Amino acid sequence: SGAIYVGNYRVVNRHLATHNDWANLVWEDSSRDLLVSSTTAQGCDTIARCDCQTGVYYCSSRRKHYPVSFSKPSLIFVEASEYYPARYQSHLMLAVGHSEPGDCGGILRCQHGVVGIVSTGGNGLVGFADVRDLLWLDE
Ligand SMILES: Cn1nc(C(=O)NCCn2cncn2)c2ccccc21
Ligand SMILES: Cn1nc(C(=O)NCCn2cncn2)c2ccccc21
Ligand SMILES: [Zn+2]
Repeated sequence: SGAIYVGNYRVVNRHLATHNDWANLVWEDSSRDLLVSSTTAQGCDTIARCDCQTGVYYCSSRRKHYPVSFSKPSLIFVEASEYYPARYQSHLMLAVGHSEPGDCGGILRCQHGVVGIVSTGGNGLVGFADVRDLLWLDE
């Protein structure tokens, strides 16, 4: 689990969004596994505006923050899960690292701020849904 709070927005994995998120929907994209909903309170997270390829992510299944190198956002084939059939996921970044399904929502950060959230993984890889291209999250 996990979410990003910036301005009056909440950014979550689309597969983990709640009924309140869908009723208060701002934008979602199934191919990215992202959903953004509106909030009443101001959030404290800052989104990175950069092309960093090194950062640190939170892995709940190890209670640890791991430093990693990751690929730039790309279109990647992802196998089926209980939430989606096998498909191409867009804006996805991969790193070598541990992850399990319930690690989705863990944040990836670089020196500039929040980069993305855990969305895919297995077999020694972890995949993050990028949010840096969503410039409207800051305005
Ligand atoms: C479109 N929609 N989907 C859900 C949902 O819970 N789906 C299972 C989780 N999921 C997997 N992938 C995407 N979501 C939902 C709930 C309330 C209103 C609208 C909704
Ligand atoms: C981090 N992580 N996430 C998943 C997962 O099932 N994600 C559900 C959302 N999803 C995205 N594309 C398809 N389904 C996973 C599985 C095994 C090991 C690690 C994992
Ligand atoms: Zn950066």
